[PDB]
Amino acid sequence: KSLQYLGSYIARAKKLSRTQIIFVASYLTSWLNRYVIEREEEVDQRGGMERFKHFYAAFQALCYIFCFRHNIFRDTDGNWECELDKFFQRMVISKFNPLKFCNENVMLMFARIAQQESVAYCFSIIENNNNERTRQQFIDLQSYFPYDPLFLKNYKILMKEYYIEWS
Amino acid sequence: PQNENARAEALNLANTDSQYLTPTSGSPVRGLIQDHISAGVWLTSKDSFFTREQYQQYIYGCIRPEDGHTTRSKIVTLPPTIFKPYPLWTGKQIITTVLLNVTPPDMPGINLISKNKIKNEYWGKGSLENEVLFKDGALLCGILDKS
Amino acid sequence: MIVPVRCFSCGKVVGDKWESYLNLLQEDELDEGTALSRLGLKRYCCRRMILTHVDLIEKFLRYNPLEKR
Amino acid sequence: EEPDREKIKLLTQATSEDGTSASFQIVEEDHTLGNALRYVIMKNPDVEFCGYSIPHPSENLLNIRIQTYGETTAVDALQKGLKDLMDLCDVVESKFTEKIKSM
Amino acid sequence: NTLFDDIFQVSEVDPGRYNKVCRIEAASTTQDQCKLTLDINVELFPVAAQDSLTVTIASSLNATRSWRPPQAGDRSLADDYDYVMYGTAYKFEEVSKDLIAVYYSFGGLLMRLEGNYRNLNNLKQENAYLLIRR
Amino acid sequence: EWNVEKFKKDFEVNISSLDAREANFDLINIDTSIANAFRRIMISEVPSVAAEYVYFFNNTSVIQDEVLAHRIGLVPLKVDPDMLTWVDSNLPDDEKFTDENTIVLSLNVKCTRNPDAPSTDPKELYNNAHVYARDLKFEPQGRQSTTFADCPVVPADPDILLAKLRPGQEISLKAHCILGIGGDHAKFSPVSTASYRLLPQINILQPIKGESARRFQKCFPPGVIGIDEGSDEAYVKDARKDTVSREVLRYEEFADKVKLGRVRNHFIFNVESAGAMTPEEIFFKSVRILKNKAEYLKNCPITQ
Ligand SMILES: [Zn+2]
Repeated sequence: KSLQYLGSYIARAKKLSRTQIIFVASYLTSWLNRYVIEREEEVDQRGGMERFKHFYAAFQALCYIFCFRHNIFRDTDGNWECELDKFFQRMVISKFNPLKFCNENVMLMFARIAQQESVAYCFSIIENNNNERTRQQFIDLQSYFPYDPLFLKNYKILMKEYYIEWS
Repeated sequence: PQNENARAEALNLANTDSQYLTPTSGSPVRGLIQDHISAGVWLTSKDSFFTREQYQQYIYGCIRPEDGHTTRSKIVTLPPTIFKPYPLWTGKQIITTVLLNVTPPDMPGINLISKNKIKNEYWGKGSLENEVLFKDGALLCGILDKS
Repeated sequence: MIVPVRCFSCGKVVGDKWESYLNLLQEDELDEGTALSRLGLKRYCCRRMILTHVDLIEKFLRYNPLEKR
Repeated sequence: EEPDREKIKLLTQATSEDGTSASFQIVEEDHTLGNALRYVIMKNPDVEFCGYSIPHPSENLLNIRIQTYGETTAVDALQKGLKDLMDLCDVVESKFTEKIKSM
Repeated sequence: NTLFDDIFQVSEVDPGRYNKVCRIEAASTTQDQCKLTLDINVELFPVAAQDSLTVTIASSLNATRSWRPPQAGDRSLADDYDYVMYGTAYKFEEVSKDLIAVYYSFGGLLMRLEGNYRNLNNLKQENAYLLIRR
Repeated sequence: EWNVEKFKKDFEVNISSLDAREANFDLINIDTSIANAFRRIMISEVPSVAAEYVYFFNNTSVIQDEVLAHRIGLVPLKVDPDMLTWVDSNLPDDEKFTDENTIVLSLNVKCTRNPDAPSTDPKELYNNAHVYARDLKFEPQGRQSTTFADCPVVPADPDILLAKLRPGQEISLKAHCILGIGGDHAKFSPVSTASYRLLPQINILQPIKGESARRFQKCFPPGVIGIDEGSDEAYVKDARKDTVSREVLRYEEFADKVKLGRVRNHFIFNVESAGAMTPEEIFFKSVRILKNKAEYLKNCPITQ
């Protein structure tokens, strides 16, 4: 929940610096510089992906930034901060198949964004999940977002600026 | 019962499985009683010739990995006892299968010599269906009874 | 009490063939082996029911308090 | 728009990773289609194991278990059987309509 | 491969309280100190008295992992011989010298050979077939 | 491999005797688990109309409340299904029974003292003494009149006695038809008995010519064995005519000359009917319930 709480703090807060959002990706993506060495080797051991519900918890939140923060990290020279259009290519085409263990709605939005700006081309592997596929604790927390657009119309007077709108 | 010092006792001390032998003279008190005992001398009889589709069905009807009875996490079958005309299984080979599949794989098979209450002459010319002989976890000879 | 409506085993309708059954006995002097048979009862589950039926409703109807005497 | 996702309920704790040994638990069933499907699954030569079970006859339960040899998951052998349980009723009706109309 | 091969001569076909299984008894024509005491499913394979068997015990067909029922196009050692079982030898015994008399349990169908040179090539392997031609 | 289009070349149907209450038809070369499943539907899963709900207004008679409530429910009401829809009884009475699920019946019978002259019969001594079940009157509720102009509700067996009444007693109740199936209650059975039996096969072993042929008739039902002489010593005319008696396996002279046993692939389905529907169409309400019991598995998401 805290890796889900952290994911929606960053993409729903307006007064944080653009060098402070890379500070998340200085450690959250660096957390994926640690799973790539250590625990990419238990999958060939006879075991499913039910043990890695901690791992796909935070991996949702990094794609939850990517579904929102897209027009922030341009430069003039046509690059991205630590190759943003190359990091989500590597950790999806691995031998973990995150397309099934991420939600469809969060992959409906990971696909249209990675088609316009040419980030990922996992579309034919999104299509390859009908012949590839207890359970309730992995669908709700891939849909519970702690900073939802609030039903209360009155408290948003105090939070018109410090809470981000859709776009 | 109402707390956890007692729920462990009802699972470890005074449960049914530890009360298999009587504490009087060590005789057993569990066991099938009327239906299956006289039923079992028909499946273990020599004329039991199951076909292919029945053989898994009598196995799967008593063994379910879904409810979690097995140890191997997959129901394994044996080769039939007739090959060339029409492949038929045998009921002694069913008791061979249900000893294969609820017993742990780390230990090897069973070996047992035992008698019956059926005297040998009831089956014809002096055949040996009184001597119930288990070897390597198989019902190789003998019919299963109250004994 | 009265004739049962369906047979207790098969599921064929029985109750319309009880007062239509005594009119093969009080009149034609038939035996039950033809009297049950001429109606249509031909399974013995539904042929030990019209034969056997006690019909004690008549001994109840003599006890009516909704009538003078 | 409504899926009834409670009929073909696939238990997973007795399921192979590759899907060649699947595990169901079918409600609104008993020996009705339990043995009508078990006959038709076992005609598929790829199927290695198919029994249907009932844990307790009181409620509606039908644990069936397909296991295959290779190159076909057990759910892909289920849906051949339910395709060949329907096509039987194509045969039976047009060989029983063709005899009522033939007298 | 083949462990044993002979031709026997049926004398007794005991019906004996069964509807399908008859305890056959026979002895050979080639050798004389060798016999048979075999249960066969006489429903599938009718055996009367005064006949000629061919009791050939093989060790496999011509390691394979899984027994699967036959596909269309293979070739087996069981192709030519009309009735094939499977069983283990569960007891070895010798009556005297060159009168060694083995046992078997062909699935719950007891067999008893007896002889002198079969000590060479009948181990108590858990995979040992049985075959009959003609 | 077993093709299902080889199954069509090994599936024949011999309809023997087709009547509007029973049909006796054959199923050649089908399985004891497919042909059971047809028989498994025709008792239970076929829909048939009866009455669960008996609203008494007035009844003072001898046959009490729940008993005559019971015996109305056992009446096969000649109501064709697919002209009602299914109730949805998860909500209370205000919209539970509609004008489209429920057919509504009423009973009004009053018995009086009829003066008549002579041991005296009860039909002439009283006016309306015996509550026959042709006294059930269809109340057309709602719009059940623009389309019931050729299918009015009549009970299928009208002469069912329901109660016997004495003067003073009356029965006033209101009955509600419910569309049901024969797993819940027996009273929704669409059949008398839809059972099959299986074709026996009698094999002579030794030729039984002469005196062994003439005494061989009396072991069997008659229209089965045909014996003439030494030539035409015996044969079987039709074993379908022969129920399984096994009288011949009492005789010691014949206990080794013959073989009795079924042909395992010739199902003689003889489906009768209670009266609600024809047997030769409730069998079509089992060749199309099976076909629509597979689509509820097939076109359905395999959960988890
Ligand atoms: Zn009956």
